[PDB]
Amino acid sequence: HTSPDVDLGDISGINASFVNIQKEIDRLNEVAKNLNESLIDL
Amino acid sequence: HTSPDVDLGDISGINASFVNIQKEIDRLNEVAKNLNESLIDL
Amino acid sequence: HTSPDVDLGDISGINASFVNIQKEIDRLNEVAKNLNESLIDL
Amino acid sequence: ENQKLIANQFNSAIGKIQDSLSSTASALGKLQDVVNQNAQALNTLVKQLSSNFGAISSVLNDILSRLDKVE
Amino acid sequence: ENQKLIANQFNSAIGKIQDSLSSTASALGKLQDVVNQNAQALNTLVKQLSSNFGAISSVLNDILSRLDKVE
Amino acid sequence: ENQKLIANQFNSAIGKIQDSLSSTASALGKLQDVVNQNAQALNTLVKQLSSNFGAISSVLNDILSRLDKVE
Repeated sequence: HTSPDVDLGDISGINASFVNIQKEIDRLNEVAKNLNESLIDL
Repeated sequence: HTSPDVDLGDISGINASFVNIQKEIDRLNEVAKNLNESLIDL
Repeated sequence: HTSPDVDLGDISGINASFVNIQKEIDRLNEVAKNLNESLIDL
Repeated sequence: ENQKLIANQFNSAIGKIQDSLSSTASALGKLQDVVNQNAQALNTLVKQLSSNFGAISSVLNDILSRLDKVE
Repeated sequence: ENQKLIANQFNSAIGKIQDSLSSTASALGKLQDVVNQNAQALNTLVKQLSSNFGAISSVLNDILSRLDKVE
Repeated sequence: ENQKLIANQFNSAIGKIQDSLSSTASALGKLQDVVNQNAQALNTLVKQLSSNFGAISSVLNDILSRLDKVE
């Protein structure tokens, strides 16, 4: 008599990516600040 | 003879945050509507 | 003597939606390109 | 003449920027909806997994008790 | 002179707004990619978890049958 | 007079576009934070699930050994 091992499906490969859009947020804030240099003063 | 209990790792602490950017979407639509008040009519 | 079956809670209904904002990204790039046709050349 | 050109170019640019703002608002709304739906999905999965692991724990505990009684 | 000032300021502002629109498009594309990848990850995890729980269910059912046969 | 009108309308539009850019930056930052938090949550869940399935595997293996010894 014997007993077959039970190997559960390994799920460690499932990984969740991260997002890094901090350059774009910084550029958006920089442009929202620099647009004050484009105002017209006749 | 005895039998040690089996305590599985509790995972109930894993919580997924929610995002609420509805103020910003509303402001974007409001500005896209208000920009009609900035058109030039010579 | 008998043995009650063990029915684990089926979780296959949990589905993760997908996002498709490619129309909007394409429109944003198209406007960032078309704004060159709005520059003033006195 | 130059004033008419400036006004026309400005109105064109403002229309295009209105289009871009509406597109950005639509994209942000869709992203918010999908992110919140996947967050709710992860929370539901965590709840159901906690329930399933509780059930598994109980069943293996009963089984360990039965094995102890046998041996 | 004032017309040249208006035109120069308008061209500067349009360039900056073009930069901002390109940045917004890039950020939205990256967010879309990451959100879709994590959605696919959650779906793959749910599928593999369903398979693993099916296997666990089958194995505990066989084990309960064996215990029933013993006792 | 027309130049003053053009300048005033342009300054108003630039202020509104600055508001819109700040709003877009805020929304993108919040979306980034939430997406990264849910990604970290999914990764933590995958790690804890791997640990739990390892424990379950070990316990059922010991139980299968005990059943083999009995029968």
